Amino acid sequence: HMLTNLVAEPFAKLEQDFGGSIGVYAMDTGSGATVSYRAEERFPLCSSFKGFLAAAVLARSQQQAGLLDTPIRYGKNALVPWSPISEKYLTTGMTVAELSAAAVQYSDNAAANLLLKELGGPAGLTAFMRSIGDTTFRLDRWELELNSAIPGDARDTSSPRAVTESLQKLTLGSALAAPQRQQFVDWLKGNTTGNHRIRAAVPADWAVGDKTGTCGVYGTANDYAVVWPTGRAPIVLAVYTRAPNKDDKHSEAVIAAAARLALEGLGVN
Ligand SMILES: O=c1cc(CP(=O)(O)O)c2ccc(Br)cc2n1/C=C\Cc1ccccc1
Repeated sequence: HMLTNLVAEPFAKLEQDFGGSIGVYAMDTGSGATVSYRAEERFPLCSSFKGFLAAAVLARSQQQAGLLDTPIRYGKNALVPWSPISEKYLTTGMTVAELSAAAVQYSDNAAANLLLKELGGPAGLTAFMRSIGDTTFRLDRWELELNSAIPGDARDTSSPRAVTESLQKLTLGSALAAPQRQQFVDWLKGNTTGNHRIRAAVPADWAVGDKTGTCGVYGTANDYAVVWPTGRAPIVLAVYTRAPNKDDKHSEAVIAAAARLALEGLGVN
């Protein structure tokens, strides 16, 4: 049940047309069948760390009474670019749960930096990932510096396989308690930034939760998702891209096309 050869040639053609590298790992949680293409290479996380950030906050809420309801107040100076929720509550503040929702569902950069600070920074999120058995994931920096996406730089990277493996543990496995797991799933389900990526490859009658990342350089963008096809076990997948030149543009269509190939590889309709 290594079904990559069904789609290995098509993946090569897609990345050749893209002009960069495409990394995919897709897992059929029923059979354990998998599709791998560059699944062990490091790709820049960009915003995609925010989903894991939200899961780490949910993990801490299992042990720390009232953490989700804590009001957080922040100054104008916290409002880095692409903070579309936290800019509307500057004068009021937001709860930890609302920052978590905004980080997942709007990719809110201020909200992400505020939650990172609650966990003790990039090392604290890295420590949470180590605790669920993820030895690949590393966050090194804050928003926006983590977006540099420098070729060969392992800072602020993971692998498609490690991302998929961790996403499965947190959404479908036992890394979170049942209520926290369902909150994590509900946050990803309600994401607004991913309609042109993995969701574009999935029929309307299937449930999907995703988290996007877009670095804005080096044709670097991504998406991961848990897909619930009707009448079959859920699919977990990660689609990451990078390109050699700083000027190179990311492509949402390439991410959708890659997700389509992964689902075709797993034999899902
Ligand atoms: O930090 C982010 C977050 C998003 C949303 P996503 O990651 O979940 O897809 C984003 C989307 C498209 C692009 Br192009 C860059 C993005 N960036 C990085 C830069 C954002 C920015 C905006 C203005 C000026 C400088 C940087």
